[PDB]
Amino acid sequence: SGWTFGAGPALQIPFPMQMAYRFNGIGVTQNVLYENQKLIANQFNSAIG
Amino acid sequence: PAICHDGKAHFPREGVFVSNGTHWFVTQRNFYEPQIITTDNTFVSGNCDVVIGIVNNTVYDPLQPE
Ligand SMILES: *[C@@H]1O[C@H](CO)[C@@H](O[C@@H]2O[C@H](CO)[C@@H](O)[C@H](O)[C@H]2NC(C)=O)[C@H](O)[C@H]1NC(C)=O
Ligand SMILES: *[C@@H]1O[C@H](CO)[C@@H](O[C@@H]2O[C@H](CO)[C@@H](O)[C@H](O)[C@H]2NC(C)=O)[C@H](O)[C@H]1NC(C)=O
Repeated sequence: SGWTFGAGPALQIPFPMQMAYRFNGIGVTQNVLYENQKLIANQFNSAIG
Repeated sequence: PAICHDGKAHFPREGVFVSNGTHWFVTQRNFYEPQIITTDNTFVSGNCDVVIGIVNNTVYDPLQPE
C-alpha cells in the first residue's frame, strides 16, 4: 500500500506503480522506472542479497 | 502503468490510471476524480515494448475536432 497505509486505510496498489510514484516523488518521472524496471529489480535484489 | 494509443506509452503527468471496468480514466492519488485521458494530463515518452502491464485503451486529442 505504500504510504497510503500511513495515513488511513491501506490502499492496495501494485508495486511497480508504487515505485514509479516514489520516483515521481524525487523528480525522476514514471517513464524511467517503467523503462528500466528489470534493471531496478535486479539492482534491488543484488543490494538486498 | 501506461496506456498505448499508437505504439507509444502515455504515462499520467499527475495521478494514476484507473478503469471503472471498461473505460479508463486519470484520477488523483488521494481523491477519486475520473477525467477523460487526453494529451494534457498525459505525457508520451517511450516505445511501448519495454513497459510491462501496459493497456492499450485510447487517448482523446482536444485539438483534432477543432
Ligand atoms: C465508466 O464511466 C463512464 C463515464 O465516463 C461510463 O460511460 C457512460 O457515459 C455516458 C456519458 O454520455 C453516461 O451517460 C453513462 O451513464 C455512462 N455509463 C454508465 C454505465 O454509467 C461507463 O459506462 C462506465 N463503465 C461502467 C462499466 O460502468
Ligand atoms: C494493442 O495494440 C497493439 C499495437 O501494436 C497491437 O499489438 C498487435 O499484436 C499482434 C499479436 O502479437 C501483432 O500481430 C500485431 O502486429 C500487433 N500490432 C498491431 C498494430 O496489431 C494490439 O492491437 C493490442 N495488443 C494488446 C496486447 O492489447
